[PDB]
Amino acid sequence: SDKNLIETRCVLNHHSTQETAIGNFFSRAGLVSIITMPTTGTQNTDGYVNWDIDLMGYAQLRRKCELFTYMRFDAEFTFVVAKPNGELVPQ
Amino acid sequence: GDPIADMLQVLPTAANTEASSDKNLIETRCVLNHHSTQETAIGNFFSRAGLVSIITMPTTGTQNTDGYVNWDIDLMGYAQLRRKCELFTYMRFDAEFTFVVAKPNGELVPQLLQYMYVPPGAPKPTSRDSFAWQTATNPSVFVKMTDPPAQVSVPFMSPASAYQWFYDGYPTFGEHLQANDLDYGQCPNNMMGTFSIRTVGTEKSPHSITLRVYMRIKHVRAWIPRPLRNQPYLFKTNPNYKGNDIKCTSTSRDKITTL
Amino acid sequence: LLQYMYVPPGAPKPTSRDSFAWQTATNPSVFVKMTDPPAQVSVPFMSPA
Amino acid sequence: ENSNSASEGSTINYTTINYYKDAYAASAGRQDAPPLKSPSAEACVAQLTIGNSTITTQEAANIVIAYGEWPEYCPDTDATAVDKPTRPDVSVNRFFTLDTKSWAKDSKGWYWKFPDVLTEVGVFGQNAQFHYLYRSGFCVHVQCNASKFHQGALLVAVLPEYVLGTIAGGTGNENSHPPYATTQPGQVGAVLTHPYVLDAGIPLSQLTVCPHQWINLRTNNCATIIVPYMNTVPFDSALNHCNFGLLVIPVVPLDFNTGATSEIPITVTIAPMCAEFAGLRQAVKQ
Amino acid sequence: ENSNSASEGSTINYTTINYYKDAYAASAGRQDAPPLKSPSAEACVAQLTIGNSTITTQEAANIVIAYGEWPEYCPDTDATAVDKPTRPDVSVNRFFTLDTKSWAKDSKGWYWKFPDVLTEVGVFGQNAQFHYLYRSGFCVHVQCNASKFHQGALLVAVLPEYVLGTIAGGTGNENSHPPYATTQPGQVGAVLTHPYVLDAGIPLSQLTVCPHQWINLRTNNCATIIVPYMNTVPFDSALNHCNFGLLVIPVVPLDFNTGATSEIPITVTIAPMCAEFAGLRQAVKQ
Amino acid sequence: GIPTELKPGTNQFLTTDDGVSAPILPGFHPTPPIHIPGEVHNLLEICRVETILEVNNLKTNETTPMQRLCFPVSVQSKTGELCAAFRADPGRDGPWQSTILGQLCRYYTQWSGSLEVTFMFAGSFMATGKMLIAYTPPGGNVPADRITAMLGTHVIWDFGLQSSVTLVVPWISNTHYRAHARAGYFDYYTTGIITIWYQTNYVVPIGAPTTAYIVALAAAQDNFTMKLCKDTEDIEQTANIQ
Amino acid sequence: GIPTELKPGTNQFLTTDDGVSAPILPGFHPTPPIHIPGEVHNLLEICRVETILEVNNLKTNETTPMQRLCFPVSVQSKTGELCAAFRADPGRDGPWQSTILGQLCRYYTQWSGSLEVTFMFAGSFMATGKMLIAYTPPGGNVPADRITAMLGTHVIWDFGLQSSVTLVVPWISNTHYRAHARAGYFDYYTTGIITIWYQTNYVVPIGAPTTAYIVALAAAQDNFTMKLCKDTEDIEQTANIQ
Amino acid sequence: GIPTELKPGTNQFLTTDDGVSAPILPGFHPTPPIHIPGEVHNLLEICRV
Amino acid sequence: ITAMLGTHVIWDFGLQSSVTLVVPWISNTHYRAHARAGYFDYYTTGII
Ligand SMILES: CCCCCCCCCCCCCCCCCC(=O)O
Ligand SMILES: CCCCCCCCCCCCCCCCCC(=O)O
Ligand SMILES: [Cl-]
Ligand SMILES: [Cl-]
Ligand SMILES: [Cl-]
Ligand SMILES: [Cl-]
Ligand SMILES: [K+]
Repeated sequence: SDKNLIETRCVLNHHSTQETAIGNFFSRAGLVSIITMPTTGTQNTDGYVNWDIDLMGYAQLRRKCELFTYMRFDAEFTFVVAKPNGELVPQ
Repeated sequence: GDPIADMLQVLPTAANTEASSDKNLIETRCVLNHHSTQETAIGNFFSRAGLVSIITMPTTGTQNTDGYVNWDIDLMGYAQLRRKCELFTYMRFDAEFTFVVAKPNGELVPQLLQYMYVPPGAPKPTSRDSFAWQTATNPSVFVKMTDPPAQVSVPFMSPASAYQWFYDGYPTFGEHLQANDLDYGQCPNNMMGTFSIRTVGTEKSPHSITLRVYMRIKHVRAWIPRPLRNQPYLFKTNPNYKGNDIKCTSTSRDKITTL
Repeated sequence: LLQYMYVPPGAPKPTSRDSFAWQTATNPSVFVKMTDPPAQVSVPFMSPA
Repeated sequence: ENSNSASEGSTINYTTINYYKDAYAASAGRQDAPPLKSPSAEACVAQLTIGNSTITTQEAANIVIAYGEWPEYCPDTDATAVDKPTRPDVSVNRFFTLDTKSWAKDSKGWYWKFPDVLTEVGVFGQNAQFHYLYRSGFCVHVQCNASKFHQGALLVAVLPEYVLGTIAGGTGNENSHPPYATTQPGQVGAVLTHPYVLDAGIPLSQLTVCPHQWINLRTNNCATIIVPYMNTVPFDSALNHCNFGLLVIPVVPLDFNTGATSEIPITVTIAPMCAEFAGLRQAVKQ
Repeated sequence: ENSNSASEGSTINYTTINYYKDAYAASAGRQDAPPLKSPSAEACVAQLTIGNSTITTQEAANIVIAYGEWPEYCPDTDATAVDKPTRPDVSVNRFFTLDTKSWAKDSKGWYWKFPDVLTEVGVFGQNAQFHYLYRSGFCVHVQCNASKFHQGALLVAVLPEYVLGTIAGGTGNENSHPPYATTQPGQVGAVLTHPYVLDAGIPLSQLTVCPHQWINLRTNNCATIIVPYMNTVPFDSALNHCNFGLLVIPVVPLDFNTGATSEIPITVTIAPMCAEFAGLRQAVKQ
Repeated sequence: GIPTELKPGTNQFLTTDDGVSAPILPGFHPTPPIHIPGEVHNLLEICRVETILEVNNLKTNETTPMQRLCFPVSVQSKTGELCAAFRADPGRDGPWQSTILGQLCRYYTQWSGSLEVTFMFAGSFMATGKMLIAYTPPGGNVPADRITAMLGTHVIWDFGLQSSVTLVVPWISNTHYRAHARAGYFDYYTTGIITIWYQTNYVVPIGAPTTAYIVALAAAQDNFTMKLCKDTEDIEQTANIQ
Repeated sequence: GIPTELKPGTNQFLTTDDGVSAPILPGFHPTPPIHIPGEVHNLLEICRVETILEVNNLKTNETTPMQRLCFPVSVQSKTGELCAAFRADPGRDGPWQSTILGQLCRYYTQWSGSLEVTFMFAGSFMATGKMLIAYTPPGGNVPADRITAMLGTHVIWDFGLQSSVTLVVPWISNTHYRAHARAGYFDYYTTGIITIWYQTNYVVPIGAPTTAYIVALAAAQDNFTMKLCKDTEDIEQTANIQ
Repeated sequence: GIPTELKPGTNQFLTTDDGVSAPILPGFHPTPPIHIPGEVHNLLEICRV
Repeated sequence: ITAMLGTHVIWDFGLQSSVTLVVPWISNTHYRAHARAGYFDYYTTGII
């Protein structure tokens, strides 16, 4: 429509639209849960936790998903575990 | 009908010598020269990983003692790779970044880390716990210091057709008063954003961490050769040199008639 | 963590654990841990002869 | 596989290895007159006429075509801005002569920046100021006459993206920067303070790796270099960015016996070639 | 390989990698008027007649077809309930006019929920109450007359799954919830308390990304939107679930000079299209 | 076994790595998909839909945010007046932030293409007049007056005759793509400026309001694309979401 | 899973290893390339371009470095005088260091091929004379006099008639390649010596300078190649680059 | 990734193992061989002298 | 620097003893009456 309100030249535009395909927009792993099992304290101090699966607790992934009303997909879950300061032990 | 009339330079092997430019000023023999020119292809010259950054997260001191660092991506802080790149004016390439991490003395401990690429305009982490580490869109790498060095491929990301080591101009219009001369030579098309790193934990890690980043140029194209740097580098963003000690490009001797 | 660097004739040699030569922007280097299996590389026939 | 490699779109074919859907993740692999030696017009009284102006040289084997490429308008495949450009032609692609410099026995050398030299000259200047986007090549002609008893040699070269540096306070401790009048001196050009390092920490001795020509007084009195547009973008601001610098440096100092004419000038005459502009609005000087 | 990928059954073909017997274990791979710009009836005195009722518009290029899809009965390939549905036709697919709203210079805006608006109206209402399962599309017609001296602009939009939120006690500390009369106000509709965020923490400024039409008093006096059935299931309860909300918001406030008629009403007339019901039993109101 | 050598990258978890993972449920088949209206495949489809621009984004109306959705036009006593001005950078802070184009732009680092700004006059049928809408490419600041603004790309709109007009902001850039402009070096990527001036005057007969409003909407044209997916600055998390 | 055995080399990071790495941005497409003049594919293209040789590399002119770029020739009172001498080793410390050929040579361990040294006389048109330029293959030191130097490869140049002459230093070596020569065992690789002598005399009429200068340039011929890429000695880093 | 299982022998360095190793110099080409009298291919040639 | 904006030729009298400047016919009218001070200056050809 440029070539409608202004005089235009010819531009052989080969800029790709692939990166905005919803698959590339969404297929990036994002944080959806942080579960803790401390040894001291008043919660989950017994070495086990039952976490009700609810993926709406972290703003970034939530807002992207909420751009749509309905979404159908498979999901890859990755479990990054460590002690509270990031150290790893043979557990 | 018309009212107005006015309206490859280097081949795979070295040139042979034919029996009688040598064979022009002297008598020559025939030499079937099959010496290869491949090793001087720019790809082989450049596709060797070199140090481009050393990031530290000490536990004691007055800098980056909070277990996270936002490193503004600027690859001109190490002389070797810089001089090679500056042999050209423009270069286009993909890059392989390798992250060699250890404690200050080279020892390794079981420590989990996160490296996140924060493109220009993405929110930067402001603490070890910032929401930005959720990394729902930015690419992140979680790796242990005991794992082999992390490694990823970064594509050619400039808004322009090539990165440019020399930009003779200013990024914007305006008066260019003395107070803003730092602007001179600043090309935003090379500004790739931030590289953010943290120890993964809400509690502070007891380990001082040193990260050495290596970059290997690949799928490279280069344009416009230029004279090679002959003065020590002083700053990352300009070609300033020490005026009181201008180095001669060649070593000296006593007389032009004796070796 | 260790670094092994091949310094061909004429390349500047490291003069300390921190020398600029360890930047290894052109020379080939191998970074390996003492707990990793032995490092291993192929070196071609390099003589001028 | 996505064809998103940095080498995608080049004439050279590489054999690489890949395990991912993105081409740039692949290994570097292996591949499978001269443009840099300042090609003469022939390798690729004479009179070059352009617009309403004519200069007079002698031979076509004496005209250097930088990087072996003749100036051209931006092709549609490389263009990005969508408005129709204005190509004023004869009013801008013609010869403009700048202030003459005086060559002395102790002169250091001079430089001019392009297109800065003409942003305030003629119809070219006006177009450069009225439009955001500019683009063009240049025919650079340097003139210097002297007698058969004078001697000296000027190296005339075109250095793309000629970024200047400072002496860093002499000691190297001061991160000072070249001021505006030094980076874009305009029509009058500027003088080099350390020609040996081109005021930029690089050797004058290697400047011949750039398009150039010598003006050796005993053989010639002029140098002509044709320069194509060079940049990482197809059009750019004529005000904010200088695509290249012209360097005229006396590598062999001027000399002559007392009594021979001592006023030996150097004159620069330049003609934009294929100049085009886009992104029209009000006139902006800087 | 088991064909159990989430993308199985779509028109787009992806090239993925897999090492397991289940297709969903595979990598995402790579792929290998406009439905969203509110397509007019043409892009896909006038009179729309349905059942024993007729409204009068002007142009077919003035009727929006939401997402470019005309209402239809559920196809056998998508159906799951096995009983034969009842499709009463003319007794339910006809125009029903709700209570009229009064547009004032300071009105915030209104919303209605579908099919809630008609669950107690006519034969449609009865069928909605006697059956567990319901399904249909709708022709939504909003009317507003004013003189050539009045001014104002209403944005009339259809927001599928219009979930309302609360002000969380003002401070944001209270996890309060909208009461039943607010989520399903029935025939009379309800008023927005914070139209700027649609009483749901999302911008009214982007509501045009949904099927909509403007009623700009100086140009038109009515808006007509045809809405297809939208849900993640082929049939659903007309009582427990509202498939979409109708929003009528004065983005440009009503204005006129003193003495001009100040009683400017807004009337909503809607017709179920292709309404069908299943799972018959006794009448249930909620 | 087969001779192998582990390479750098081993054991790392790269969030954007598109690999294969072991399926937790053998022989599982999902509920089949049913037809649902409104499927989208590429975010560009959304970027091409016009949404409202908060041109009237004043500090003084933050507490009555609805007023940000339209701006005033009225009878002028002095000719050639400036009615409104704003930058044309889609991903920059300001009026474009309220559009869905602007918000999706923030999930990417770079963009390219022509944009469209539609102005809808919502005064009375009896009000008439002409405005000059200009797009000034990069170079200076807001044109000081109409006779300067008219030197750039522009359209003259008669809102008496047509209630809506569309100004096309053609892609005029040095680079093929622009990173999002902002103060500092990145101003190198600014798109330019949009200004709307009175060409004649807003005129009315007796009996009609002397002030009316215009709603401005923006969207991308078909040649618009985005590049280098990234996280947005427009959503944060300072506390737990409960 | 498939039986495998990890081999030595596992987990190591070899800087020159040309492998594949996970791409951080799925579906990303770069700004297309546009045509740019001056693309180079092989460093040899640069090695063949002549650059200035600092033959006059004296300790006494380090503070006026420009004087290193040319050397003097003048009226002689004694015949057969030596005008200048220097080694022909392209990668060795000395005159060749100022050439781009010399600097690129330093990024490699070995070289092979013929070289070219061009001499440009920049005296007046009225000055004339002949010089004998010789290339002495390995064996001794700088020839003691012209009658000894003329026994080697040489060209007689009349700078009156032609301002420039090119001396070809043909590849004359025992080995197919030479590592860079330097004092000690590596002198085994020396290329030899270049000397320029007065064949007749530098002569001028009354009115012209009795001293003039010659600029010497060097480049590689088409049969020149380099081998075994390595880091150069000509750039270091003693402190942070800020 | 592809399912694999490390077997006994993993990480060991067997001196007579004839494997492949990463080349330290990409694109490197050796000095060509020239004819030299006296090449031998098998030690038995010497045992027969 | 002002004169060079017009029609011009650069002459090297060292290399060539004679040069010819062409004064091309550039006029509004097809013919010119002879110019002189006053209204007839309308017909002036210009300056060399
Ligand atoms: C063997 C360990 C694997 C267990 C991984 C956890 C699996 C959790 C179920 C995955 C459900 C994904 C769909 C989420 C839909 C969003 C629901 C919501 O949060 O509102
Ligand atoms: C997931 C972790 C990956 C992050 C790696 C860091 C990525 C940094 C961006 C790469 C940009 C390469 C181009 C550099 C151009 C030179 C710019 C300059 O320094 O002037
Ligand atoms: Cl976290
Ligand atoms: Cl180091
Ligand atoms: Cl300085
Ligand atoms: Cl509420
Ligand atoms: K050959």
